[PDB]
Amino acid sequence: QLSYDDINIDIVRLNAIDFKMSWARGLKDILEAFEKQKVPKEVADASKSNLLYQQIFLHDKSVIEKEEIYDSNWLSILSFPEELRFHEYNWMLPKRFDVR
Amino acid sequence: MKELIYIEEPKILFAHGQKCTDARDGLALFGPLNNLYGIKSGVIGTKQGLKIFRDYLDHIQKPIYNSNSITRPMFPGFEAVFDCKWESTGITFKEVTNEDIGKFLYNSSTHKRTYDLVSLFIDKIISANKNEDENVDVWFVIVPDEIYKYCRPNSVLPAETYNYDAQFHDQFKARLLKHTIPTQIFRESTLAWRDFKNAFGLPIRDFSKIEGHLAWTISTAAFYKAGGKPWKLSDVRNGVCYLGLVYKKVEKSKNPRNACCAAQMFLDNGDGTVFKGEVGPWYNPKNGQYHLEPKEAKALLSQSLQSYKEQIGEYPKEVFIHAKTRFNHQEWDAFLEVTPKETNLVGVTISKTKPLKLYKTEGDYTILRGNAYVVNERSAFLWTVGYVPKIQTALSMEVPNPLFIEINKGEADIKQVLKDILSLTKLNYNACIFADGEPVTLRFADKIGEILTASTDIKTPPLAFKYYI
DNA sequence: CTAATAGATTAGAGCCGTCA
RNA sequence: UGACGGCUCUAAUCUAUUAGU
Ligand SMILES: [Mg+2]
Repeated sequence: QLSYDDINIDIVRLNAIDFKMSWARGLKDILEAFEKQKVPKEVADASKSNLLYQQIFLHDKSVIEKEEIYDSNWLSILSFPEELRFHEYNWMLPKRFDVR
Repeated sequence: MKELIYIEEPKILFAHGQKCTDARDGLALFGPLNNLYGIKSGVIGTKQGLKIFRDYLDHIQKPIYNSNSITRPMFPGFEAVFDCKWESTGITFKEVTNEDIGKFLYNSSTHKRTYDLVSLFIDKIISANKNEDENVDVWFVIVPDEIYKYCRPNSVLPAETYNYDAQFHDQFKARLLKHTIPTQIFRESTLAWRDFKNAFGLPIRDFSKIEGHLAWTISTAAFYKAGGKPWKLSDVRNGVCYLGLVYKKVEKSKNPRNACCAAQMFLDNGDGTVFKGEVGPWYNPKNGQYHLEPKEAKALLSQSLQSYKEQIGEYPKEVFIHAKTRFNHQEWDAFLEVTPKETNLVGVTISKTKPLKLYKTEGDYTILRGNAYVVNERSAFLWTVGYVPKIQTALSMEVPNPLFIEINKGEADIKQVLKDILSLTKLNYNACIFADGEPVTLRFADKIGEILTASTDIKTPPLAFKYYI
């Protein structure tokens, strides 16, 4: 709700990490900045702190715009005969001939 | 060289007003929505059932991990997630001697023994409910494996009570509807899979790598059955009502007598997703016909419209009727005759008997999820099952088969239809999964129709899902 | 109405896998 | 009946034709 002007003058010129749209990508940025600036992290819990660190940086995964081509199991019929015909065998074939 | 279009994930909302995409991650980062205080439990069964249930409750108070933490996010413990107390202190055992259970399950008539077992259990549960000052929220029924195995219609043993089912679950859930006790049926082999093994020294149900998933789903179901709201939708718009419609055969009856049920989902103007069944079983006396008569069609539509109006005060701007069947003309005319002027009725058919399989050319992984092939202005294919790039895997094992969606009646946009259908797959409170393969408006209606079909002594059944699922 | 030929269209039940 | 997905096996019911009506 507060704009750029209303920010405290002592902090507006500093780089700011954004939590406006979520608290998770903000935490991702926090961990990036801390590991870049060499903050003394003392990992005391093993196989837990690493897993929680990994849970962020992967919650925001999405798709990339790359062209993809797929096959299928549909075969398109190409050609058809030009005439469907109804021949007239008026009592000229057996009544129980089993045409099939 | 046809073209595919991709649809983004809908996102689901949690505490603190935080939106995520996976339910598991959003329960372990911000927790559930509503604030309970703790779950008091009731247990009915044998001594071993109480032992197993106590063991499992004590086990799930600590964090549980899986083998792969990307595909299946960890379980950090019950209270660390759900912000409530559920331990082996608010239990109220009701011992059932194994003598009666063993004695009943030898009568060689499946209906008789099913009736006897259900009566034996529900008498104790109802007596506990009515005549005692103890307050118990979810009644957990621990059932031995042999009871579950021998409670099928096609089961073998190695008139008054024939108007029922041959299944323990359906009869048990139906016969307790008029008293409204939220119950949860567990099997012995489910809560303690270590003991129940085969002639190889190994468990029949191997949960070694998926213990966290079992804990997640059990805890989520317990949280939901005890007045808990774990999450809700994010961008389902106002003025729209979503309806399900499923047909169920009543089987054991003189007439074929097909029955029909429904579900209802909408926004309540308080940002809450109202989601409940709207069912009084409507019957079609004709065999093999899956269409309502005009009278029952009018009755159902009137009931849904009246429920929406009494909930909010204004009739819906748009109404969507989802189903697996195709309407005829008389049914839809009956629908239209009792419809207001400022309301749009759109019917959609979701089918799965249409073979169209797409294969990636090079890799060993299947197609992305949100891909959809639009056929016409009233017909398309949607892939609700496929590769999710966030969990580094897919929702199936073999090559999936997409849903076929057609706008059967009305005027609407197919893209919005597929978007709403994809958003309607993030509501399976019976599970804790990334998403569903079919919309939830068509699965809970199925459960209600299967529950309230085994019994014919039921009138004005409730609407809340907590007494069916 | 019942007996066959099909195409198209719905339900009900049972079995197996889930890992790396 | 802690979930979900993929298969297989079974009855039905319509529509068009023909003979028993
Ligand atoms: Mg359940």
